[PDB]
Amino acid sequence: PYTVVYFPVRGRCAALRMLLADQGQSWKEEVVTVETWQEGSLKASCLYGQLPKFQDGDLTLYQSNTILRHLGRTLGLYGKDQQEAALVDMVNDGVEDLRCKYISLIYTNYEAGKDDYVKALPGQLKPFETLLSQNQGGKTFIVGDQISFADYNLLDLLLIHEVLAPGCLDAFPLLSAYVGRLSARPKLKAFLASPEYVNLPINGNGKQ
Amino acid sequence: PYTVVYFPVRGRCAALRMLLADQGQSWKEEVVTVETWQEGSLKASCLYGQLPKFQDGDLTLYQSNTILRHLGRTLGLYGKDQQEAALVDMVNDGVEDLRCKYISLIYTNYEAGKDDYVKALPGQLKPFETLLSQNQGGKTFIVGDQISFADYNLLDLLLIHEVLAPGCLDAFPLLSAYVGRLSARPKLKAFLASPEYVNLPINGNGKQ
Ligand SMILES: N[C@@H](CCC(=O)N[C@@H](CSCc1ccccc1)C(=O)N[C@@H](C(=O)O)c1ccccc1)C(=O)O
Ligand SMILES: N[C@@H](CCC(=O)N[C@@H](CSCc1ccccc1)C(=O)N[C@@H](C(=O)O)c1ccccc1)C(=O)O
Repeated sequence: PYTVVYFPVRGRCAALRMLLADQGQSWKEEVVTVETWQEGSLKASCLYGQLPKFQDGDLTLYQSNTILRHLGRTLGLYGKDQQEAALVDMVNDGVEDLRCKYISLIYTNYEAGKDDYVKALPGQLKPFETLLSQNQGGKTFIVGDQISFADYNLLDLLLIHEVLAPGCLDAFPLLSAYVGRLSARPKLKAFLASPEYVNLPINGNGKQ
Repeated sequence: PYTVVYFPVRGRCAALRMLLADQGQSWKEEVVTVETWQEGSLKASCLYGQLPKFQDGDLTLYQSNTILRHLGRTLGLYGKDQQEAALVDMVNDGVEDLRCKYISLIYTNYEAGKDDYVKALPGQLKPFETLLSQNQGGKTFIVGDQISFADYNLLDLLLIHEVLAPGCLDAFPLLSAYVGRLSARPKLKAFLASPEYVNLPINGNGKQ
C-alpha cells in the first residue's frame, strides 16, 4: 500500500495526508526523528538527501509535489481532461511558490520578517480568490466541479496562514467559504480533529 | 497555435523553447520589454503578476513548469505510463529546486556567493548522475527510453551551469555524455545555434 517516511511534523506531508484520509486510503507512517536523521545513513540513501520519501508498492518517490501529482493521477484527482489538468498544475505551482515564501519566513527570519510578510499577504492570496470567482462563482472546487490534489494543497496553505495571521481570510469571502466547505467533508473533518493531525507541530522549529 | 509572452531573455522559457523546437512545433514570441512591464497594465492582468504567459489556442497558462507539463501531456513527453510519469515529475522537481538556488545566486548575491555555490555544485549534480546510472546505464534519457519534458529542463539547467562554472560536468561522465547526446539531436542542434537562442542573454541582469 502506501508508506510516508517523514519527520514528526505536518510540514510538506499535511496536504498528501489530508488527500489520503479524505479519499478513504490507508497508509503507514514511518517516523524519522532528528536524531536518526543526523546519524547520516538514511539521508545518504535519499535521492536529493531530503524527506518526505513515499512508497506505493515498490515504487519509491521523493518530492512532496511529485507525490501529490502521483496520487492525483492514480486516484483520479487531476481534472476531467487535459485543459483542467493544466489548470490544476497552475494552481499547485502557485501554492508551491507561496509555500516557499512561508517556509523561508519560518526558518530564516520569523521574528524580523513576520510583519512585512503579513502586510504582503493580501496580494499573495488574491490570485486564488480570483480563480475561485471564475469557477462557478466559487461554489465548488478550485478547478472544475470535482476535487483535485491542488485543493488539498491549497487548503493546507490557507489553514497554516490562518494560524500565522489570524483573520487574514476575512477580506476574501470565497476563500473563507471554500475553507469552511472543504473542512466540512466527512472523512477530512474527522482527520483534522484527530490526535494524528492535531498533536503534530506545523513546522520543525516550533514556529507557526 | 502557441504564443509565449516573456522578457527578451532565455530564463524560464529556454527549456520550453527547446522542447517546441525539437518537437518541430511553431510558436509566436511576444516580447515584453522592461519598459512595457513597468507601465503596469500587463503585470496587473497576469494571474500571479509574473511572466512567462503562454497560450495554446484560447487556453492561457502561467508558471513555466505548468507550461512544461502541459506540453509534455499534449505532445506525449510524459513517460510511457504512470510510474514513469511519477519519475519524470521527481526529476523535474529536482531540477526546479536547483534552478531556484541558481536564480537566487544570480539575482541576490552573485559576487559574494559565487564561490560557495560552485563548491557545493557537485553534491547538487550527483542525484542526476545517479538517476542516469540507474536507467540503462545512462545510454538513453533521464527517465525511460523516450524523451520527456524533464529532459529539456535538465538539459537547460546543465547548460547554464557549464556557463557559470566551466567544466563542472567533468566529474560526471554520464551527465557529460547525456548533454552531448541531446545537444546533437537535429532540430535541437539547429535551434541552439540560431540567433533566436544565441543572441538572448541567459538572465535579466546580464550575469551568468
Ligand atoms: N522540494 C522538496 C523539499 C523537501 C524538504 O525541504 N525536506 C526537508 C524537510 S521539510 C522541512 C522540515 C525541516 C526540519 C524538520 C522538519 C521539517 C528536509 O529533508 N530537511 C533536512 C535536510 O535537508 O537534510 C533537515 C535539515 C535540518 C534538520 C532536519 C532535517 C519537497 O517538496 O519534498
Ligand atoms: N514560478 C514562476 C516564476 C516566474 C518569474 O519568476 N517571473 C519573473 C521573470 S523570470 C526572471 C527574470 C527577471 C527579470 C527579467 C527577466 C527575467 C517575473 O515576472 N519578474 C518580474 C516581476 O516579478 O514583476 C520582474 C521583476 C523585475 C524586473 C522585471 C520583471 C514560473 O516558474 O513561471
